[PDB]
Amino acid sequence: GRVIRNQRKGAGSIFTSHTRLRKGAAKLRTLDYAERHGYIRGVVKQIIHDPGRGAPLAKVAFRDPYKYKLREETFIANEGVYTGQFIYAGKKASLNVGNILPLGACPEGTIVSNVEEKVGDRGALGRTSGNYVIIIGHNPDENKTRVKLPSGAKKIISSDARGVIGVVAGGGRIDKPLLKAGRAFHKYKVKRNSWPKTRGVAMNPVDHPHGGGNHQHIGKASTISRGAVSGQKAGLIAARRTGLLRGTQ
Amino acid sequence: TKRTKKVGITGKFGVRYGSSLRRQTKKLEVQQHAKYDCSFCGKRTVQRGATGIWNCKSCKKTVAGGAYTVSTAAAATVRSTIRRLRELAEA
RNA sequence: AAUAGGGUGAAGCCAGAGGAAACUCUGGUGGAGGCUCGUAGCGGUUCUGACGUGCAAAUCGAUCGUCGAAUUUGGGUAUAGG
RNA sequence: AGUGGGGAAAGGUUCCAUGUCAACAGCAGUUGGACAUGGGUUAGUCGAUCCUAAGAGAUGGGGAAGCUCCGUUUCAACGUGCUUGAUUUUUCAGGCCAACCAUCGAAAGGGAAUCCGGUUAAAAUUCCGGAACUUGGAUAUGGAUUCUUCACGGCAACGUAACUGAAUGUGGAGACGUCGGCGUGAGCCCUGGGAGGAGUUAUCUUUUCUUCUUAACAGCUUAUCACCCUGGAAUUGGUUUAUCCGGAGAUGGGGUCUUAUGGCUGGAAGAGCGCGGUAAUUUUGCCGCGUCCGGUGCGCUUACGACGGUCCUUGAAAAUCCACAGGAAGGAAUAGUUUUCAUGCCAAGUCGUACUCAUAACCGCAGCAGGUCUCCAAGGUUAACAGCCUCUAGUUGAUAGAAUAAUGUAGAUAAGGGAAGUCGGCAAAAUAGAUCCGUAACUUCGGGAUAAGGAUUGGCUCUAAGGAUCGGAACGAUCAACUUAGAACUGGUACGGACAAGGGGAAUCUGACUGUCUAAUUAAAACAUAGCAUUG
RNA sequence: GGGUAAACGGCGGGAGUAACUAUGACUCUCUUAAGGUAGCCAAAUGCCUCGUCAUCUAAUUAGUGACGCGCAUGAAUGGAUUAACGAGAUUCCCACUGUCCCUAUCUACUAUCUAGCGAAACCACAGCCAAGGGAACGGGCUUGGCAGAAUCAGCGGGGAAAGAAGACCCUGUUGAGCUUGACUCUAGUUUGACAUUGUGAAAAGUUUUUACUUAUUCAAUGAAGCGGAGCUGGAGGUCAAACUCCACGUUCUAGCAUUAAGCC
RNA sequence: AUAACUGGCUUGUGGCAGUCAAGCGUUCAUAGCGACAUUGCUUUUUGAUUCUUCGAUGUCGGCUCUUCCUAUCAUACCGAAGCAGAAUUCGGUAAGCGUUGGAUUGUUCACCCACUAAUAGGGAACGUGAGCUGGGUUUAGACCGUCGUGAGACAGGUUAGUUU
RNA sequence: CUUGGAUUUACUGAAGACUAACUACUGCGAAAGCAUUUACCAAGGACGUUUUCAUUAAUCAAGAACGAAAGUUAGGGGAUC
Ligand SMILES: CC[C@H]1CN2CCc3cc(OC)c(OC)cc3[C@@H]2C[C@@H]1C[C@H]1NCCc2cc(O)c(OC)cc21
Ligand SMILES: [Mg+2]
Ligand SMILES: [Mg+2]
Ligand SMILES: [Mg+2]
Ligand SMILES: [Mg+2]
Ligand SMILES: [Mg+2]
Ligand SMILES: [Mg+2]
Ligand SMILES: [Mg+2]
Ligand SMILES: [Mg+2]
Ligand SMILES: [Mg+2]
Ligand SMILES: [Mg+2]
Ligand SMILES: [Mg+2]
Ligand SMILES: [Mg+2]
Ligand SMILES: [Mg+2]
Ligand SMILES: [Mg+2]
Ligand SMILES: [Mg+2]
Ligand SMILES: [Mg+2]
Ligand SMILES: [Mg+2]
Ligand SMILES: [Mg+2]
Ligand SMILES: [Mg+2]
Ligand SMILES: [Mg+2]
Ligand SMILES: [Mg+2]
Ligand SMILES: [Mg+2]
Ligand SMILES: [Mg+2]
Ligand SMILES: [Mg+2]
Ligand SMILES: [Mg+2]
Ligand SMILES: [Mg+2]
Ligand SMILES: [Mg+2]
Ligand SMILES: [Mg+2]
Ligand SMILES: [Mg+2]
Ligand SMILES: [Mg+2]
Ligand SMILES: [Mg+2]
Ligand SMILES: [Mg+2]
Ligand SMILES: [Mg+2]
Ligand SMILES: [Mg+2]
Ligand SMILES: [Mg+2]
Ligand SMILES: [Mg+2]
Ligand SMILES: [Mg+2]
Ligand SMILES: [Mg+2]
Ligand SMILES: [Mg+2]
Ligand SMILES: [Mg+2]
Ligand SMILES: [Mg+2]
Ligand SMILES: [Mg+2]
Ligand SMILES: [Mg+2]
Ligand SMILES: [Mg+2]
Ligand SMILES: [Mg+2]
Ligand SMILES: [Mg+2]
Ligand SMILES: [Mg+2]
Ligand SMILES: [Mg+2]
Ligand SMILES: [Mg+2]
Ligand SMILES: [Mg+2]
Ligand SMILES: [Mg+2]
Ligand SMILES: [Mg+2]
Ligand SMILES: [Mg+2]
Ligand SMILES: [Mg+2]
Ligand SMILES: [Mg+2]
Ligand SMILES: [Mg+2]
Ligand SMILES: [Mg+2]
Ligand SMILES: [Mg+2]
Ligand SMILES: [Mg+2]
Ligand SMILES: [Mg+2]
Ligand SMILES: [Mg+2]
Ligand SMILES: [Mg+2]
Ligand SMILES: [Mg+2]
Ligand SMILES: [Mg+2]
Ligand SMILES: [Mg+2]
Ligand SMILES: [Mg+2]
Ligand SMILES: [Mg+2]
Ligand SMILES: [Mg+2]
Ligand SMILES: [Mg+2]
Ligand SMILES: [Mg+2]
Ligand SMILES: [Mg+2]
Ligand SMILES: [Mg+2]
Ligand SMILES: [Mg+2]
Ligand SMILES: [Mg+2]
Ligand SMILES: [Mg+2]
Ligand SMILES: [Mg+2]
Ligand SMILES: [Mg+2]
Ligand SMILES: [Mg+2]
Ligand SMILES: [Mg+2]
Ligand SMILES: [Mg+2]
Ligand SMILES: [Mg+2]
Ligand SMILES: [Mg+2]
Ligand SMILES: [Mg+2]
Ligand SMILES: [Mg+2]
Ligand SMILES: [Mg+2]
Ligand SMILES: [Mg+2]
Ligand SMILES: [Mg+2]
Ligand SMILES: [Mg+2]
Ligand SMILES: [Mg+2]
Ligand SMILES: [Mg+2]
Ligand SMILES: [Mg+2]
Ligand SMILES: [Mg+2]
Ligand SMILES: [Mg+2]
Ligand SMILES: [Mg+2]
Ligand SMILES: [Mg+2]
Ligand SMILES: [Mg+2]
Ligand SMILES: [Zn+2]
Repeated sequence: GRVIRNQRKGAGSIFTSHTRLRKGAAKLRTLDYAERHGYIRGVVKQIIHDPGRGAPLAKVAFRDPYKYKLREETFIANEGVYTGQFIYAGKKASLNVGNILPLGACPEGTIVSNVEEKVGDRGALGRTSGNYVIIIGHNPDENKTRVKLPSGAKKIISSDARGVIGVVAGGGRIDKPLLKAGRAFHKYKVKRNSWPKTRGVAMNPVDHPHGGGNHQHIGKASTISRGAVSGQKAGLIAARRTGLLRGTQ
Repeated sequence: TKRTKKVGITGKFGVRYGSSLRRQTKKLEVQQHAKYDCSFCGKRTVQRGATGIWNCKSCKKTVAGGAYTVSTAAAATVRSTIRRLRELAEA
């Protein structure tokens, strides 16, 4: 047969992300002395649309502690953040929406966003519109914090890891139907080349494992082993169960 | 006169896409095209730019909000939760 | 970079009429839409027309689809034979 | 929306003149994009050149037997650094910085600066004449400024001929989608008077056609928006075609700004244009007169403006230029400073530039009915940039002559019947514009719908309605656009008179829809799609 | 061993009956599970088949509506509907007509004839029939009919006319595309051991756990503030003497912070 | 060297025709029929075979047009009857002359409606595609049902498919 | 379901519900209904009044608000039944 569309994506020729119009990488500040020991104050200059992103971004200006200079940061805007708002980041920062605090400095039940998986990676968790991380609890003896991720998973992170207080702005986006192929066209026109999708069952056996037949049908179980190889993993990979989800999980 | 009985702003879609999808669109699109009261200057001059961006024509304040409303219920709940935990922490 | 001229007439807005209220009716205004008739354009339905040692190794004629967007297109650039 | 006038790609001398006909131009040939000989492309201002885009790709490194692969600042000791006071001691003294930063990548993106008239056989935003401009350099004079050292005025928005400002920093310009109506301008279209020229003239026609123009650049002036001062608003007012604004200060009164755009003047009438009278084998002319003053708009095209709509879509970068913050350093009195004020001096290299851009200069073996990106765009009819006729411009090219059998190809018509033809109404016919009337089932309430189904439409002569600017007025004066409605008359009952231009209805199967593919036998019920669900 | 069908898929054979006739509402047993539910249908899916009934017509293997033990319908291998849309397939009606009865006439361009110009396909030799025999359908052979130069416009009976070493079929120890529980392997991946690989403790009988950091691995930064201690306060109730803990310059505001003042 | 047309041999089968005469026919074998048997013809059926053609003879049907056969449906003239007439049936010479318009189906075949003197049957490479048409079949697209783990199969249905 | 340690036992935690006992011929509300604490928000009946207005009222076709449980649509939760 032929190399399938799953496998053609890794080469990344026509499958790279369309990034001309993007407004920069959304990151927290580099963890420095001011954030480790006290707090630093910045001012929100802009709240802008980032193409390919549902969440707006905030452009926040900070002073450089060591040279006469201004540092502009690209944060993910939490909902309620406004232009001209003062943002405080550090260990001694107060519990206000938009402030960047270590996870250990936030009491249980604190809603936080753009949370660091590891100390100083500048944000990994809860970055999409309407999403957040709930702080479940602390283990001060081991310097660890238990959090709940948007997927429902519980994670243990260093208490020195940082997050931004509040919920990511732009939520409820999925509530509206797209209603049109053109709307999805414009949605992925500034994301990447993954739309539209031809069904593999509608191809020929060269093109896909589902192709061929005198009727369109998969023919074998569409649940595929985790240990299958590239060119085989088309369908439901390592599926623990299938069918309509009935009852609680 | 009243021009449409029920489609309203969704009368631009004609007969396409299904009635359930069109009334579901109508609910959120009246909200995304409405004018909201500015919490800064007090005028009802706040309109959406892109999703999550709500600008006031008068005082030129931009606030991060929801996709189709200035404030979501989840954000209001988080605002009160944070206010409460701040009060307890600072006594 | 390109896309005559019409039709329909969505929100919003103004006025009048009715109602106890919750609210309703009428006339304008407005100018929405992967809306519509229809040029350029893009396409290529039918005649199973012409031609079929052709004007042409795919064209010609009428008829036809679509025609403001998932539109059409120049140039630059990327992807290379299991 | 050209058979007109230019260009991009591509060609490469096909351009122009002279000669010329063996071959080629599927007839001919005295002609030619053919053949032969010569000639021809002039730039500081137009491009390239420079910037960065998607991307391409060295270096340090790391792979790989290796050809080479990765990577683009990456685990790198990465400046052929600058700025000054100099020194003439051709030595120096230092002061700052070195996040990023090899390089290539656009004749449609970004970007310093030129126009008019004339001139050739063939070149011209390139030559000639005149008139400007930019950048770089040099540099003096005038002005400006200083004894209160680095200017004044205005309440203010801010103004000006100038009117210190290092390191470093902050900003702005470069720099940005699309659509809708409105407004303004320009060019074009239309039109009145006058001064010329041509045409018609049996008759009519103060007539029909035509000339009456003004570049870049300089000065003054000119604007929506925005802003400032005054003032303090419900009896809420102002206000757009479009309902937005005002105690976060409206209406009213007075101002400030951008100069987009127009006006006046200089450029500039000396040019060009239109006439009349003359010179001459004659290179080329010489003389005189005129070239003036208006009006109009749902007009067309285009530019700009203030607005409004739209997106789970929010619509490049960099070179480069400026301003501001900061306060280093240096500055006067018998004199000091500055080339962001005026004037003056010098220079601007390299390569491209002819011509075609297509029913004969390109690609399809060719002078091939195919293909190949884009700019400008007159009158009439009309909704119309459609169709039809015409002006400017350009062509009149395509082997021809004589006849007019059959069978064709393209096109017409047909008594009575009206799908009996045929697999099948295939093909053709019928309908068709506009105004008014009337419009069913079903429906996701949006539609269906131009459903279905009817009436009218010419020409002429009238009538009515619909506005602007002035004057202190429910009125007068002047001026003005085509829309709509009604009536009479009229004719071989014709009249969307050519052109242009839906046939309709009742149902079943199927795909929801718009969209997409088998270039060159299949456009579909196939693919996609929104929606739904599952998996990691 | 368990779970999972909006995973691939599957959803059947058997055994009796109502005061005319007809029908059968009326129970268990097997296949590796369940045994086709709601719906829909001679449907683009029904063999029999032009199914049967009704309607449409003068007449209908067509159409529509019904029926349903359905060869072999059926639920995201989606079922049933469905307004709108469709150069999709189909039936009927009105209008319309040369589609037809059944043809006729007209126009231009051909064809035609001339001057000039001037190919190609094809060609064993060639070119009148009838019968015979024959590789079983002759232009030629045999036997007959016959048979007279040179030709023009048409034409499509024949030349088993031309175009192509049949594309169907079979054979070949000839392939190729595709597939799978074929034969034989394989990139990848997973699992163990050895090496990289060192320093301790404890416990199990060599194995398990956790301590160290320098090997190795991951990440960031223009390698900016690390580790320990000490200055200053706030505290514990101080029972010797100040030990332990905490902090140690920035939070109404869209301003500013750069090239050290000061002291010795 | 070998199948899927035509053609050739064969004629089981299909079709058509005789001979005998048990019975039928009020009686009566033979007007008209005719069992049990038996002899043939035909090549308008389908088989059997594999001779020709696989360096290709264009494979359904219809439309169009000509011709031929006769085993005569009609028309001419006649013989026979269980022929009174009328109608009908059996038969002879006879192919001179005609043998239709439509609904459904791609159909050949079929089946109805209707007219008619009658609506006979066949052949000509199952006449006839450089005559047409292209509805069917039988390339490649697509759908369904059953079958297959699958790629795929179906001589099942369905829709679209260059005729030099 | 269980020698793979079930059931049981102590400690700890997480989820959703629900508010026992007190709880009654007791309370509140137009009805449906309402039961852990506290705060906030706006209501309400009765009572008291030598306050105020003076017929403003009663019941009501039309027309409205609320309306147990179950059920429907879409998110979230899904302990127990
Ligand atoms: C002289 C020109 C006429 C002469 N006449 C005579 C009468 C007649 C009658 C017809 O039917 C009554 C007819 O049927 C069509 C054609 C004619 C011819 C047609 C021809 C022009 C026509 N030639 C062929 C195609 C064509 C294409 C064009 O672009 C085009 O534009 C100029 C024109 C054409
Ligand atoms: Mg999808
Ligand atoms: Mg898909
Ligand atoms: Mg396919
Ligand atoms: Mg495969
Ligand atoms: Mg598989
Ligand atoms: Mg398959
Ligand atoms: Mg298929
Ligand atoms: Mg399918
Ligand atoms: Mg299967
Ligand atoms: Mg449950
Ligand atoms: Mg459209
Ligand atoms: Mg359309
Ligand atoms: Mg065509
Ligand atoms: Mg054809
Ligand atoms: Mg021909
Ligand atoms: Mg392109
Ligand atoms: Mg035109
Ligand atoms: Mg041109
Ligand atoms: Mg020439
Ligand atoms: Mg010639
Ligand atoms: Mg010659
Ligand atoms: Mg030459
Ligand atoms: Mg230039
Ligand atoms: Mg790049
Ligand atoms: Mg490289
Ligand atoms: Mg190297
Ligand atoms: Mg470059
Ligand atoms: Mg350029
Ligand atoms: Mg740009
Ligand atoms: Mg010039
Ligand atoms: Mg020239
Ligand atoms: Mg000059
Ligand atoms: Mg506009
Ligand atoms: Mg104008
Ligand atoms: Mg200029
Ligand atoms: Mg002048
Ligand atoms: Mg906009
Ligand atoms: Mg030129
Ligand atoms: Mg050409
Ligand atoms: Mg001609
Ligand atoms: Mg007729
Ligand atoms: Mg007639
Ligand atoms: Mg009729
Ligand atoms: Mg018919
Ligand atoms: Mg018929
Ligand atoms: Mg017929
Ligand atoms: Mg038929
Ligand atoms: Mg037609
Ligand atoms: Mg009508
Ligand atoms: Mg479709
Ligand atoms: Mg094709
Ligand atoms: Mg192909
Ligand atoms: Mg086609
Ligand atoms: Mg069943
Ligand atoms: Mg059933
Ligand atoms: Mg059935
Ligand atoms: Mg049924
Ligand atoms: Mg059927
Ligand atoms: Mg039938
Ligand atoms: Mg019919
Ligand atoms: Mg039926
Ligand atoms: Mg089934
Ligand atoms: Mg199925
Ligand atoms: Mg379509
Ligand atoms: Mg031969
Ligand atoms: Mg013969
Ligand atoms: Mg023979
Ligand atoms: Mg021969
Ligand atoms: Mg002989
Ligand atoms: Mg012929
Ligand atoms: Mg022939
Ligand atoms: Mg062969
Ligand atoms: Mg062998
Ligand atoms: Mg292959
Ligand atoms: Mg026989
Ligand atoms: Mg027989
Ligand atoms: Mg044979
Ligand atoms: Mg053969
Ligand atoms: Mg042949
Ligand atoms: Mg032949
Ligand atoms: Mg006979
Ligand atoms: Mg007879
Ligand atoms: Mg035949
Ligand atoms: Mg033939
Ligand atoms: Mg043929
Ligand atoms: Mg045929
Ligand atoms: Mg096919
Ligand atoms: Mg087709
Ligand atoms: Mg078909
Ligand atoms: Mg076909
Ligand atoms: Mg309780
Ligand atoms: Mg109580
Ligand atoms: Mg009550
Ligand atoms: Mg009452
Ligand atoms: Mg009531
Ligand atoms: Mg739910
Ligand atoms: Zn505001």
